[PDB]
Amino acid sequence: SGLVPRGSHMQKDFWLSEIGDKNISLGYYDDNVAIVLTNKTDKILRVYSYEDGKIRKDFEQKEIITGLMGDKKIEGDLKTPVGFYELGRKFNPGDPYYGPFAFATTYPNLLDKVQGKTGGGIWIHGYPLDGSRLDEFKTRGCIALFNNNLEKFAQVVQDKKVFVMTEEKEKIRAKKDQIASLLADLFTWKLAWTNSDTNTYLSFYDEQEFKRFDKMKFEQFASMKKSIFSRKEDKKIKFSDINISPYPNLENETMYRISFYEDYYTKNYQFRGDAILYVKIDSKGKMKILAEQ
Repeated sequence: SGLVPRGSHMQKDFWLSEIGDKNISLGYYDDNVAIVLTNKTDKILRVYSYEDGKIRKDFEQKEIITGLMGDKKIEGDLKTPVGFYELGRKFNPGDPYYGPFAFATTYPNLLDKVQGKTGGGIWIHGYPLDGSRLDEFKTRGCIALFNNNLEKFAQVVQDKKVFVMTEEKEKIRAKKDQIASLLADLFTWKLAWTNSDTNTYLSFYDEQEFKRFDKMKFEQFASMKKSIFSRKEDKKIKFSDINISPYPNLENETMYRISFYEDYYTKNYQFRGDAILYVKIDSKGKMKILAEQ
């Protein structure tokens, strides 16, 4: 219903209507964003601008140099990470090996961290100013663009909210039905949290794989939440600025990142800040949280 009755946000049909005819193939965003899409097999990096569901290709370079194939696990495996990240601002690393400037991705992200991954320093940068050769072993997992393309890259990403989407081989795209059901699940989860409905709340977490820190056990989490939720205090929780993105992976899972602003009120405790769920869609089409900020 276009009147948006109470509970609409928990309804897949509402989100399908809201997405409408938007191109959500690289995500469904509440902000204008840019998406740096790299495919490690094709050696193509593109930047797409997303404005209210209109996609425009603003940058493309073929024959890029990425790091090694396979998803990054540790510092020094030289792999370029697969997944969904963000891009920081142009900076000067102070080393001409990286070309004229560089841009830092956010590897390791929370999901990486709770999975016990290590490493860092996954940047997009250029080629050594001495003209020496690069190859997939020399970038240490970074992505190298031609130095004569970097000014245009810098211009396209400047002053924007910029995400990093790195595929291994398969072309990964979001689907309208998946985004809509994930958003329905997101607000169903919010309702369980609001109502301190512990069993429903916990059912949105992957009992097998969800972790808040390396090697956490799920009962440590469930037991803590059962205790906390037994207080049944009145809660008011608001989600906003929702940016939901397909999450390439090599686990044969359908994964998404759901980033949103969280605004939480109780009488004695309030917080607000940037939140993130890293989730899979399980075999039944249900959201299963793998990592939560």
